[PDB]
Amino acid sequence: GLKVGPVPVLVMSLLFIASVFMLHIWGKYTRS
Amino acid sequence: QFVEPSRQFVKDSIRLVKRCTKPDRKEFQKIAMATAIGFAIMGFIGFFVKLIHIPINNIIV
Amino acid sequence: XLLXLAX
Amino acid sequence: FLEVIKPFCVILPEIQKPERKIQFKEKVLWTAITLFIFLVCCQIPLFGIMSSDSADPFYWMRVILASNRGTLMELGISPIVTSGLIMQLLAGAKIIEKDRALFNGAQKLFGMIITIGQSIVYVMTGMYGDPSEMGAGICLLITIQLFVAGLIVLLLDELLQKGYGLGSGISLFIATNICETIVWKAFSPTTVNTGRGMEFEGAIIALFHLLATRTDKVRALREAFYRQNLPNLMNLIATIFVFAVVIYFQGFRYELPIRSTKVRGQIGIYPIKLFYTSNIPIILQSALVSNLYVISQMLSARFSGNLLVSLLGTWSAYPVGGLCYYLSPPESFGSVLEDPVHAVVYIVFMLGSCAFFSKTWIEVSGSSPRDIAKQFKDQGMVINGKRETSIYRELKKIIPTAAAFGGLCIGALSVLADFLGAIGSGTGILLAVTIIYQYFEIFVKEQSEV
Repeated sequence: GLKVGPVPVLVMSLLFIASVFMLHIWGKYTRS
Repeated sequence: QFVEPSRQFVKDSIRLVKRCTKPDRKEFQKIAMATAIGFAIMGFIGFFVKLIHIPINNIIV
Repeated sequence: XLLXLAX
Repeated sequence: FLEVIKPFCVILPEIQKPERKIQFKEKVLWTAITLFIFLVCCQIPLFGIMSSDSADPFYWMRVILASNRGTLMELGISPIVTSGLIMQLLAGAKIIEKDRALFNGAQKLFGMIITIGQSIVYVMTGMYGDPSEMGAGICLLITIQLFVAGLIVLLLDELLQKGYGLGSGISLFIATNICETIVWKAFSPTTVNTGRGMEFEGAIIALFHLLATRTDKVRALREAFYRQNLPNLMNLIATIFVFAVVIYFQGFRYELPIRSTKVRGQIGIYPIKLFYTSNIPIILQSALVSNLYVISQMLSARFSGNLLVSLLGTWSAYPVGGLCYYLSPPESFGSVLEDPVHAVVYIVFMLGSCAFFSKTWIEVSGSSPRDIAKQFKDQGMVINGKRETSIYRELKKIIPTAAAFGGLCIGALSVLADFLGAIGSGTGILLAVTIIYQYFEIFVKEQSEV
Protein backbone atom coordinates (compact mmCIF):
# COMPACT_ATOMS: atom_id res chain seq x y z
CA GLY A 1 0.00 0.00 0.00
CA LEU A 2 1.11 3.53 0.88
CA LYS A 3 4.78 2.97 1.76
CA VAL A 4 5.71 5.93 3.95
CA GLY A 5 9.10 6.74 5.42
CA PRO A 6 10.01 7.60 9.01
CA VAL A 7 9.31 11.34 8.80
CA PRO A 8 5.75 10.72 7.51
CA VAL A 9 5.30 8.36 10.48
CA LEU A 10 6.41 11.10 12.89
CA VAL A 11 4.07 13.57 11.17
CA MET A 12 1.14 11.13 11.36
CA SER A 13 1.80 10.48 15.06
CA LEU A 14 1.96 14.20 15.81
CA LEU A 15 -1.22 14.79 13.80
CA PHE A 16 -3.03 12.08 15.77
CA ILE A 17 -1.81 13.67 19.01
CA ALA A 18 -3.06 17.06 17.83
CA SER A 19 -6.36 15.47 16.78
CA VAL A 20 -6.89 14.07 20.28
CA PHE A 21 -5.94 17.44 21.79
CA MET A 22 -8.42 19.18 19.48
CA LEU A 23 -11.10 16.68 20.49
CA HIS A 24 -10.46 17.51 24.14
CA ILE A 25 -10.53 21.26 23.45
CA TRP A 26 -13.72 21.02 21.39
CA GLY A 27 -15.37 18.99 24.14
CA LYS A 28 -14.36 21.57 26.73
CA TYR A 29 -15.71 24.44 24.64
CA THR A 30 -18.99 22.73 23.72
CA ARG A 31 -19.76 21.39 27.22
CA SER A 32 -18.81 24.58 29.07
CA GLN B 1 16.03 -40.15 43.89
CA PHE B 2 16.09 -36.47 42.95
CA VAL B 3 19.17 -35.67 45.07
CA GLU B 4 21.61 -37.10 42.51
CA PRO B 5 20.26 -35.02 39.57
CA SER B 6 20.46 -31.92 41.78
CA ARG B 7 24.06 -32.67 42.76
CA GLN B 8 24.96 -33.29 39.11
CA PHE B 9 23.34 -29.99 38.13
CA VAL B 10 25.22 -28.16 40.88
CA LYS B 11 28.54 -29.67 39.79
CA ASP B 12 27.90 -28.81 36.14
CA SER B 13 26.92 -25.25 37.05
CA ILE B 14 30.05 -24.85 39.18
CA ARG B 15 32.25 -26.06 36.32
CA LEU B 16 30.45 -23.77 33.86
CA VAL B 17 30.84 -20.70 36.09
CA LYS B 18 34.49 -21.43 36.80
CA ARG B 19 35.03 -21.81 33.05
CA CYS B 20 32.95 -18.81 31.95
CA THR B 21 34.73 -15.58 31.01
CA LYS B 22 33.83 -13.08 33.72
CA PRO B 23 34.03 -9.35 32.93
CA ASP B 24 37.11 -7.45 34.06
CA ARG B 25 37.07 -3.89 35.42
CA LYS B 26 37.32 -2.40 31.92
CA GLU B 27 34.52 -4.52 30.43
CA PHE B 28 32.33 -3.96 33.49
CA GLN B 29 33.02 -0.22 33.39
CA LYS B 30 32.09 -0.06 29.70
CA ILE B 31 28.89 -2.08 30.15
CA ALA B 32 27.91 -0.04 33.21
CA MET B 33 28.47 3.20 31.30
CA ALA B 34 26.41 2.00 28.34
CA THR B 35 23.56 0.76 30.53
CA ALA B 36 23.59 3.98 32.56
CA ILE B 37 23.48 6.05 29.36
CA GLY B 38 20.57 4.04 27.96
CA PHE B 39 18.69 4.16 31.26
CA ALA B 40 19.29 7.90 31.52
CA ILE B 41 18.04 8.46 27.97
CA MET B 42 14.84 6.45 28.34
CA GLY B 43 14.01 7.36 31.94
CA PHE B 44 14.77 11.07 31.70
CA ILE B 45 12.93 11.46 28.39
CA GLY B 46 9.95 9.76 30.03
CA PHE B 47 10.25 11.88 33.18
CA PHE B 48 10.40 15.14 31.23
CA VAL B 49 7.53 14.12 28.93
CA LYS B 50 5.38 13.31 31.96
CA LEU B 51 6.37 16.54 33.71
CA ILE B 52 5.48 18.62 30.63
CA HIS B 53 2.21 16.78 30.13
CA ILE B 54 0.97 17.12 33.72
CA PRO B 55 0.01 20.82 33.27
CA ILE B 56 -1.10 20.16 29.69
CA ASN B 57 -3.41 17.36 30.81
CA ASN B 58 -4.64 19.68 33.55
CA ILE B 59 -5.43 22.39 30.99
CA ILE B 60 -7.20 20.14 28.47
CA VAL B 61 -8.98 18.10 31.16
CA UNK C 1 -6.75 -11.01 26.69
CA LEU C 2 -4.46 -12.07 28.50
CA LEU C 3 -0.59 -12.60 27.95
CA UNK C 4 -0.66 -13.11 24.83
CA LEU C 5 -4.22 -13.65 23.14
CA ALA C 6 -5.21 -10.13 21.62
CA UNK C 7 -4.06 -8.72 24.98
CA PHE D 1 -10.51 -15.09 -1.13
CA LEU D 2 -6.93 -13.88 -1.47
CA GLU D 3 -7.83 -11.70 -4.46
CA VAL D 4 -10.80 -10.11 -2.67
CA ILE D 5 -8.78 -9.46 0.51
CA LYS D 6 -5.83 -8.07 -1.48
CA PRO D 7 -7.14 -4.44 -1.42
CA PHE D 8 -8.12 -4.52 2.24
CA CYS D 9 -4.68 -6.07 2.71
CA VAL D 10 -2.87 -3.18 0.98
CA ILE D 11 -4.78 -0.19 2.15
CA LEU D 12 -2.94 0.45 5.45
CA PRO D 13 0.38 2.34 5.58
CA GLU D 14 3.67 0.47 5.44
CA ILE D 15 7.24 1.51 6.24
CA GLN D 16 9.71 1.87 3.39
CA LYS D 17 12.97 -0.03 3.74
CA PRO D 18 15.94 2.36 4.10
CA GLU D 19 17.62 0.73 1.03
CA ARG D 20 20.83 1.87 2.76
CA LYS D 21 22.58 0.89 5.98
CA ILE D 22 21.60 3.54 8.51
CA GLN D 23 24.49 4.73 10.66
CA PHE D 24 24.29 3.86 14.35
CA LYS D 25 23.97 7.55 15.22
CA GLU D 26 20.87 8.06 13.07
CA LYS D 27 19.46 4.79 14.40
CA VAL D 28 19.92 6.04 17.97
CA LEU D 29 18.23 9.34 17.12
CA TRP D 30 15.31 7.55 15.45
CA THR D 31 14.95 5.18 18.41
CA ALA D 32 14.86 8.23 20.68
CA ILE D 33 12.20 9.82 18.47
CA THR D 34 10.16 6.61 18.51
CA LEU D 35 10.29 6.30 22.30
CA PHE D 36 9.48 10.02 22.59
CA ILE D 37 6.36 9.53 20.47
CA PHE D 38 5.40 6.51 22.57
CA LEU D 39 5.89 8.44 25.82
CA VAL D 40 3.92 11.45 24.55
CA CYS D 41 1.06 9.16 23.55
CA CYS D 42 1.29 7.46 26.97
CA GLN D 43 0.48 10.77 28.71
CA ILE D 44 -2.45 11.93 26.53
CA PRO D 45 -5.83 10.73 27.88
CA LEU D 46 -8.51 9.24 25.68
CA PHE D 47 -11.48 11.41 24.79
CA GLY D 48 -14.82 10.22 26.14
CA ILE D 49 -13.78 8.65 29.45
CA MET D 50 -16.87 9.31 31.55
CA SER D 51 -15.20 8.04 34.73
CA SER D 52 -11.79 6.51 35.42
CA ASP D 53 -12.22 5.89 39.16
CA SER D 54 -12.78 2.15 38.69
CA ALA D 55 -10.19 -0.47 39.61
CA ASP D 56 -7.98 -1.28 36.63
CA PRO D 57 -8.89 -4.80 35.42
CA PHE D 58 -5.53 -5.22 33.65
CA TYR D 59 -3.35 -3.52 36.25
CA TRP D 60 -0.93 -6.44 36.47
CA MET D 61 -0.39 -6.53 32.69
CA ARG D 62 0.54 -2.84 32.33
CA VAL D 63 4.24 -3.46 32.94
CA ILE D 64 4.45 -6.39 30.50
CA LEU D 65 2.33 -4.60 27.88
CA ALA D 66 3.89 -1.12 28.28
CA SER D 67 0.35 0.19 28.75
CA ASN D 68 -1.00 3.19 30.62
CA ARG D 69 -4.63 3.17 31.68
CA GLY D 70 -6.96 5.69 30.09
CA THR D 71 -4.37 7.16 27.71
CA LEU D 72 -3.75 6.69 24.00
CA MET D 73 -1.56 3.67 24.90
CA GLU D 74 -4.18 1.67 26.78
CA LEU D 75 -3.34 -1.32 24.58
CA GLY D 76 0.41 -0.71 24.65
CA ILE D 77 2.41 -3.26 22.67
CA SER D 78 -0.75 -5.32 22.22
CA PRO D 79 -1.05 -4.58 18.46
CA ILE D 80 2.52 -5.79 17.85
CA VAL D 81 1.96 -9.01 19.79
CA THR D 82 -1.40 -9.60 18.12
CA SER D 83 0.04 -9.13 14.62
CA GLY D 84 3.03 -11.37 15.33
CA LEU D 85 0.96 -14.16 16.86
CA ILE D 86 -1.70 -14.05 14.13
CA MET D 87 1.02 -14.12 11.46
CA GLN D 88 2.68 -17.12 13.11
CA LEU D 89 -0.68 -18.87 13.53
CA LEU D 90 -1.70 -18.43 9.89
CA ALA D 91 1.77 -19.49 8.74
CA GLY D 92 1.77 -22.63 10.88
CA ALA D 93 -1.78 -23.44 9.81
CA LYS D 94 -0.46 -23.29 6.20
CA ILE D 95 -3.37 -21.06 5.16
CA ILE D 96 -1.00 -18.88 3.10
CA GLU D 97 2.75 -18.80 2.50
CA LYS D 98 5.72 -11.10 -4.62
CA ASP D 99 3.66 -13.04 -2.08
CA ARG D 100 5.54 -11.29 0.75
CA ALA D 101 3.66 -8.03 0.20
CA LEU D 102 0.31 -9.80 0.57
CA PHE D 103 1.64 -11.76 3.56
CA ASN D 104 3.03 -8.74 5.42
CA GLY D 105 -0.03 -6.62 4.66
CA ALA D 106 -2.46 -9.32 5.78
CA GLN D 107 -1.01 -9.45 9.30
CA LYS D 108 -1.65 -5.70 9.53
CA LEU D 109 -5.27 -6.04 8.39
CA PHE D 110 -5.99 -9.05 10.59
CA GLY D 111 -3.85 -7.65 13.41
CA MET D 112 -5.88 -4.45 13.60
CA ILE D 113 -9.20 -6.29 13.22
CA ILE D 114 -8.33 -8.24 16.37
CA THR D 115 -7.02 -4.98 17.84
CA ILE D 116 -10.43 -3.40 17.22
CA GLY D 117 -12.03 -6.36 18.98
CA GLN D 118 -9.66 -5.87 21.91
CA SER D 119 -10.61 -2.19 22.14
CA ILE D 120 -14.32 -3.04 22.24
CA VAL D 121 -13.68 -5.59 24.99
CA TYR D 122 -11.62 -3.04 26.93
CA VAL D 123 -14.46 -0.52 26.70
CA MET D 124 -17.00 -3.13 27.85
CA THR D 125 -14.98 -4.25 30.90
CA GLY D 126 -16.54 -1.40 32.87
CA MET D 127 -13.64 1.03 32.70
CA TYR D 128 -14.12 4.44 31.07
CA GLY D 129 -17.51 4.58 32.79
CA ASP D 130 -20.64 2.58 32.11
CA PRO D 131 -20.77 1.89 28.34
CA SER D 132 -24.56 2.24 28.47
CA GLU D 133 -24.21 5.76 29.89
CA MET D 134 -21.37 6.54 27.45
CA GLY D 135 -23.51 6.05 24.35
CA ALA D 136 -22.62 4.42 21.07
CA GLY D 137 -20.98 7.61 19.79
CA ILE D 138 -18.50 8.02 22.63
CA CYS D 139 -17.67 4.31 22.70
CA LEU D 140 -17.18 4.37 18.93
CA LEU D 141 -14.89 7.38 19.24
CA ILE D 142 -12.82 5.66 21.95
CA THR D 143 -12.55 2.55 19.77
CA ILE D 144 -11.43 4.70 16.82
CA GLN D 145 -8.80 6.41 18.99
CA LEU D 146 -7.48 3.06 20.23
CA PHE D 147 -7.45 1.68 16.67
CA VAL D 148 -5.45 4.63 15.35
CA ALA D 149 -3.06 4.46 18.32
CA GLY D 150 -2.53 0.76 17.68
CA LEU D 151 -1.84 1.54 14.03
CA ILE D 152 0.76 4.08 15.16
CA VAL D 153 2.33 1.50 17.50
CA LEU D 154 2.53 -0.94 14.59
CA LEU D 155 4.15 1.74 12.42
CA LEU D 156 6.72 2.57 15.11
CA ASP D 157 7.59 -1.10 15.67
CA GLU D 158 7.89 -1.57 11.90
CA LEU D 159 10.18 1.47 11.70
CA LEU D 160 12.42 0.01 14.40
CA GLN D 161 12.44 -3.49 12.87
CA LYS D 162 12.84 -2.37 9.24
CA GLY D 163 15.89 -0.29 9.94
CA TYR D 164 15.35 3.14 11.47
CA GLY D 165 15.82 1.81 14.98
CA LEU D 166 17.82 -0.28 17.40
CA GLY D 167 15.52 -3.27 17.73
CA SER D 168 11.85 -4.02 18.33
CA GLY D 169 9.00 -1.93 19.64
CA ILE D 170 8.13 -4.47 22.34
CA SER D 171 11.44 -4.38 24.22
CA LEU D 172 11.94 -0.65 23.66
CA PHE D 173 8.53 0.30 25.02
CA ILE D 174 8.67 -2.09 27.99
CA ALA D 175 12.13 -0.87 29.01
CA THR D 176 11.10 2.75 28.42
CA ASN D 177 8.11 2.43 30.74
CA ILE D 178 10.21 0.72 33.41
CA CYS D 179 12.96 3.35 33.23
CA GLU D 180 10.40 6.16 33.26
CA THR D 181 8.81 4.66 36.38
CA ILE D 182 12.16 4.38 38.16
CA VAL D 183 13.22 7.93 37.26
CA TRP D 184 9.81 9.27 38.31
CA LYS D 185 10.03 7.54 41.68
CA ALA D 186 13.52 9.02 42.04
CA PHE D 187 12.85 12.60 40.86
CA SER D 188 9.11 13.28 40.95
CA PRO D 189 8.08 16.78 42.12
CA THR D 190 4.74 15.46 43.40
CA THR D 191 4.19 16.52 47.01
CA VAL D 192 1.65 14.91 49.34
CA ASN D 193 0.58 16.87 52.44
CA THR D 194 -0.36 14.31 55.09
CA GLY D 195 0.53 14.86 58.72
CA ARG D 196 3.70 16.93 59.01
CA GLY D 197 3.46 18.72 55.67
CA MET D 198 4.58 18.66 52.06
CA GLU D 199 6.83 15.71 51.22
CA PHE D 200 8.27 15.26 47.75
CA GLU D 201 7.60 11.85 46.23
CA GLY D 202 10.95 11.82 44.43
CA ALA D 203 13.54 10.23 46.71
CA ILE D 204 16.44 12.57 45.89
CA ILE D 205 14.17 15.61 45.80
CA ALA D 206 12.89 14.34 49.14
CA LEU D 207 16.47 14.27 50.43
CA PHE D 208 17.09 17.87 49.44
CA HIS D 209 13.71 19.13 50.66
CA LEU D 210 14.01 17.39 54.04
CA LEU D 211 17.58 18.63 54.55
CA ALA D 212 16.48 22.17 53.70
CA THR D 213 13.35 22.19 55.85
CA ARG D 214 13.98 20.01 58.93
CA THR D 215 16.26 21.60 61.52
CA ASP D 216 17.51 18.14 62.56
CA LYS D 217 19.75 17.06 59.69
CA VAL D 218 20.28 13.52 60.98
CA ARG D 219 16.55 12.94 61.39
CA ALA D 220 16.03 14.33 57.89
CA LEU D 221 18.65 11.93 56.52
CA ARG D 222 17.10 8.96 58.34
CA GLU D 223 13.65 9.87 57.05
CA ALA D 224 15.00 10.27 53.52
CA PHE D 225 16.69 6.85 53.62
CA TYR D 226 13.86 5.01 55.41
CA ARG D 227 10.68 6.83 54.39
CA GLN D 228 7.92 4.25 53.93
CA ASN D 229 5.00 6.34 52.64
CA LEU D 230 6.93 7.28 49.48
CA PRO D 231 10.09 5.98 47.77
CA ASN D 232 13.26 6.39 49.83
CA LEU D 233 16.94 6.55 48.95
CA MET D 234 17.54 3.02 50.23
CA ASN D 235 15.31 1.71 47.45
CA LEU D 236 17.38 3.71 44.95
CA ILE D 237 20.61 2.26 46.35
CA ALA D 238 19.12 -1.23 46.08
CA THR D 239 18.12 -0.49 42.47
CA ILE D 240 21.65 0.64 41.62
CA PHE D 241 23.13 -2.43 43.30
CA VAL D 242 20.79 -4.72 41.36
CA PHE D 243 21.73 -2.93 38.14
CA ALA D 244 25.39 -3.56 38.97
CA VAL D 245 24.99 -7.25 39.80
CA VAL D 246 22.75 -7.99 36.81
CA ILE D 247 25.24 -6.21 34.54
CA TYR D 248 28.07 -8.29 36.01
CA PHE D 249 26.19 -11.55 35.49
CA GLN D 250 25.01 -10.41 32.04
CA GLY D 251 28.64 -10.06 31.01
CA PHE D 252 29.27 -13.72 31.82
CA ARG D 253 29.86 -15.85 28.75
CA TYR D 254 31.44 -19.13 27.70
CA GLU D 255 33.68 -18.62 24.67
CA LEU D 256 33.86 -21.56 22.28
CA PRO D 257 37.00 -21.47 20.10
CA ILE D 258 35.29 -22.24 16.80
CA ARG D 259 37.08 -22.63 13.47
CA SER D 260 35.81 -22.74 9.90
CA THR D 261 36.42 -25.73 7.64
CA LYS D 262 34.51 -24.93 4.43
CA VAL D 263 36.65 -21.81 3.99
CA ARG D 264 40.01 -21.67 5.73
CA GLY D 265 41.24 -18.78 7.84
CA GLN D 266 37.85 -17.82 9.30
CA ILE D 267 38.79 -18.38 12.93
CA GLY D 268 36.56 -16.88 15.58
CA ILE D 269 34.89 -17.20 18.97
CA TYR D 270 31.31 -18.33 19.63
CA PRO D 271 30.08 -16.93 22.96
CA ILE D 272 27.60 -19.02 24.96
CA LYS D 273 26.14 -16.48 27.38
CA LEU D 274 25.26 -17.48 30.92
CA PHE D 275 21.94 -15.68 30.41
CA TYR D 276 21.35 -17.90 27.39
CA THR D 277 17.69 -16.85 27.15
CA SER D 278 17.93 -13.09 27.63
CA ASN D 279 15.08 -12.22 30.04
CA ILE D 280 12.75 -14.72 28.34
CA PRO D 281 12.36 -16.61 31.66
CA ILE D 282 11.46 -13.31 33.33
CA ILE D 283 8.96 -12.46 30.59
CA LEU D 284 7.32 -15.89 30.72
CA GLN D 285 7.16 -16.04 34.52
CA SER D 286 5.78 -12.50 34.71
CA ALA D 287 3.16 -13.33 32.08
CA LEU D 288 2.15 -16.45 34.00
CA VAL D 289 1.86 -14.57 37.29
CA SER D 290 -0.02 -11.65 35.71
CA ASN D 291 -2.48 -14.01 34.00
CA LEU D 292 -3.06 -15.78 37.31
CA TYR D 293 -3.60 -12.44 39.06
CA VAL D 294 -6.12 -11.23 36.48
CA ILE D 295 -8.00 -14.54 36.47
CA SER D 296 -8.03 -14.69 40.28
CA GLN D 297 -9.35 -11.13 40.58
CA MET D 298 -12.06 -11.80 37.99
CA LEU D 299 -13.11 -15.04 39.72
CA SER D 300 -13.02 -13.50 43.21
CA ALA D 301 -15.07 -10.48 42.10
CA ARG D 302 -17.83 -12.61 40.52
CA PHE D 303 -17.65 -16.12 42.02
CA SER D 304 -16.45 -15.12 45.49
CA GLY D 305 -17.02 -17.82 48.11
CA ASN D 306 -16.22 -20.91 46.05
CA LEU D 307 -13.57 -23.26 47.41
CA LEU D 308 -11.62 -23.29 44.15
CA VAL D 309 -11.82 -19.50 43.79
CA SER D 310 -10.68 -18.98 47.38
CA LEU D 311 -7.85 -21.48 46.81
CA LEU D 312 -6.77 -19.62 43.64
CA GLY D 313 -5.75 -16.68 45.83
CA THR D 314 -7.74 -14.41 48.13
CA TRP D 315 -7.49 -10.63 47.85
CA SER D 316 -7.85 -7.64 50.16
CA ALA D 317 -5.07 -4.85 45.93
CA TYR D 318 -2.61 -7.60 46.84
CA PRO D 319 -3.08 -11.32 47.58
CA VAL D 320 -3.28 -12.37 51.23
CA GLY D 321 -3.59 -16.14 50.78
CA GLY D 322 -3.64 -18.79 48.07
CA LEU D 323 -1.70 -19.57 44.92
CA CYS D 324 -1.55 -15.90 43.93
CA TYR D 325 -0.15 -15.12 47.39
CA TYR D 326 2.53 -17.82 47.34
CA LEU D 327 3.45 -16.62 43.84
CA SER D 328 3.77 -12.98 45.00
CA PRO D 329 6.85 -11.16 46.30
CA PRO D 330 6.75 -10.27 50.00
CA GLU D 331 5.98 -6.68 50.93
CA SER D 332 9.12 -6.23 53.04
CA PHE D 333 11.74 -8.05 55.09
CA GLY D 334 9.33 -7.93 58.03
CA SER D 335 6.92 -10.01 55.96
CA VAL D 336 9.78 -12.43 55.28
CA LEU D 337 10.44 -12.82 59.01
CA GLU D 338 6.72 -13.08 59.80
CA ASP D 339 6.04 -15.94 57.35
CA PRO D 340 9.28 -17.74 56.41
CA VAL D 341 7.32 -20.52 54.68
CA HIS D 342 5.84 -18.12 52.12
CA ALA D 343 9.29 -16.68 51.41
CA VAL D 344 10.75 -20.15 50.88
CA VAL D 345 7.87 -21.16 48.60
CA TYR D 346 8.22 -17.93 46.59
CA ILE D 347 11.99 -18.39 46.22
CA VAL D 348 11.59 -22.00 45.11
CA PHE D 349 8.83 -21.05 42.67
CA MET D 350 10.90 -18.22 41.19
CA LEU D 351 14.05 -20.30 40.72
CA GLY D 352 12.28 -23.39 39.41
CA SER D 353 9.95 -21.50 37.08
CA CYS D 354 12.80 -19.43 35.63
CA ALA D 355 15.00 -22.50 35.06
CA PHE D 356 12.16 -24.53 33.52
CA PHE D 357 11.11 -21.63 31.30
CA SER D 358 14.71 -21.14 30.14
CA LYS D 359 15.24 -24.78 29.16
CA THR D 360 11.81 -25.10 27.54
CA TRP D 361 12.46 -21.86 25.66
CA ILE D 362 15.71 -23.15 24.19
CA GLU D 363 13.87 -26.32 23.15
CA VAL D 364 11.02 -24.28 21.63
CA SER D 365 12.85 -21.41 19.91
CA GLY D 366 15.61 -23.67 18.64
CA SER D 367 18.74 -22.64 20.48
CA SER D 368 19.23 -26.17 21.79
CA PRO D 369 22.53 -28.03 21.34
CA ARG D 370 21.03 -29.88 18.37
CA ASP D 371 20.14 -26.69 16.50
CA ILE D 372 23.51 -25.09 17.23
CA ALA D 373 25.24 -28.28 16.07
CA LYS D 374 23.19 -28.18 12.86
CA GLN D 375 24.24 -24.56 12.34
CA PHE D 376 27.86 -25.55 12.96
CA LYS D 377 27.51 -28.27 10.33
CA ASP D 378 25.94 -25.78 7.90
CA GLN D 379 28.59 -23.06 8.15
CA GLY D 380 31.26 -25.75 8.49
CA MET D 381 32.46 -24.38 11.82
CA VAL D 382 34.26 -26.73 14.21
CA ILE D 383 35.78 -26.21 17.64
CA ASN D 384 39.56 -25.82 17.57
CA GLY D 385 40.48 -28.70 19.87
CA LYS D 386 37.56 -31.00 19.09
CA ARG D 387 36.58 -33.27 16.22
CA GLU D 388 33.74 -32.74 13.74
CA THR D 389 31.57 -35.39 15.43
CA SER D 390 31.87 -34.12 19.02
CA ILE D 391 30.31 -30.77 18.09
CA TYR D 392 26.95 -31.83 19.52
CA ARG D 393 28.51 -33.47 22.58
CA GLU D 394 30.29 -30.29 23.71
CA LEU D 395 27.19 -28.22 22.98
CA LYS D 396 25.22 -30.77 25.00
CA LYS D 397 27.69 -30.20 27.84
CA ILE D 398 27.53 -26.39 27.88
CA ILE D 399 24.26 -25.12 26.40
CA PRO D 400 21.63 -27.00 28.48
CA THR D 401 23.43 -26.30 31.75
CA ALA D 402 24.03 -22.72 30.62
CA ALA D 403 20.32 -22.20 29.93
CA ALA D 404 19.12 -23.83 33.16
CA PHE D 405 21.64 -22.00 35.34
CA GLY D 406 21.01 -18.70 33.55
CA GLY D 407 17.33 -19.08 34.34
CA LEU D 408 18.23 -19.95 37.93
CA CYS D 409 20.49 -16.90 38.26
CA ILE D 410 18.05 -14.48 36.63
CA GLY D 411 15.32 -15.72 38.97
CA ALA D 412 17.69 -15.36 41.92
CA LEU D 413 18.47 -11.79 40.86
CA SER D 414 14.75 -11.04 40.61
CA VAL D 415 14.24 -12.50 44.10
CA LEU D 416 17.14 -10.42 45.43
CA ALA D 417 15.69 -7.26 43.89
CA ASP D 418 12.26 -8.01 45.37
CA PHE D 419 13.70 -8.65 48.84
CA LEU D 420 15.83 -5.50 48.80
CA GLY D 421 12.75 -3.50 47.80
CA ALA D 422 14.44 -1.92 44.80
CA ILE D 423 12.51 0.63 42.76
CA GLY D 424 11.11 -0.96 39.62
CA SER D 425 10.71 -4.46 41.07
CA GLY D 426 12.80 -7.47 40.18
CA THR D 427 10.96 -8.13 36.95
CA GLY D 428 11.05 -4.53 35.87
CA ILE D 429 14.73 -4.09 36.70
CA LEU D 430 15.72 -7.33 34.98
CA LEU D 431 13.71 -6.50 31.86
CA ALA D 432 15.07 -2.95 31.63
CA VAL D 433 18.72 -3.90 32.13
CA THR D 434 18.53 -6.87 29.74
CA ILE D 435 16.95 -4.73 27.01
CA ILE D 436 19.57 -2.01 27.47
CA TYR D 437 22.24 -4.71 27.23
CA GLN D 438 20.65 -5.89 23.98
CA TYR D 439 21.08 -2.35 22.66
CA PHE D 440 24.68 -2.38 23.90
CA GLU D 441 25.26 -5.66 22.05
CA ILE D 442 23.86 -4.11 18.87
CA PHE D 443 26.21 -1.16 19.33
CA VAL D 444 29.30 -3.31 19.88
CA LYS D 445 28.42 -5.56 16.93
CA GLU D 446 28.07 -2.53 14.66
CA GLN D 447 31.32 -1.03 15.97
CA SER D 448 33.19 -4.30 15.38
CA GLU D 449 31.77 -4.47 11.85
CA VAL D 450 32.80 -0.85 11.29
